[PDB]
Amino acid sequence: VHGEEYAQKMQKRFHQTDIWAPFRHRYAYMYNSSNKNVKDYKQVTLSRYINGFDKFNV
Amino acid sequence: VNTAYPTPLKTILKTTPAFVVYFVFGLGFSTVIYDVVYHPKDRIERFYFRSSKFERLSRKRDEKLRHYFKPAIEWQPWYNTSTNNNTRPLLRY
Repeated sequence: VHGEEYAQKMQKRFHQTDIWAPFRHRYAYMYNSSNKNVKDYKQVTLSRYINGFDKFNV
Repeated sequence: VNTAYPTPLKTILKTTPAFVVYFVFGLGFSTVIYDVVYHPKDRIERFYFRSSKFERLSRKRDEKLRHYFKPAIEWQPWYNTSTNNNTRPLLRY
């Protein structure tokens, strides 16, 4: 809506395209930079005690 | 004949009731903990902290794809709830 040139200019980040760095708000550090629990807070609270919240890996 | 145990044996043996009670209580607590751990997951899941980076990545891939990738791939303009009670990001900023 701002124009093709405006869209192209706002969609470009690095003049040199050799380096790859996807946009991220923060970089993980815990669990050797890993997300140990990928779920909601209530989801984890239920999964720790209430059955059925874990879909398993098989 | 008298088939009594030795005097030191009896002196030490006048604790068997308390020892058995402690063992029973500990076994009950341990069994309760094991049942709590096992019933939700149908097994005793290993801690992610005890798994390598590759193992941790392999373990949480399905959960991450189900909880985050699926909503992000089929998002709709009206899908987001009007309130602020949405799902938090994978990384808290």
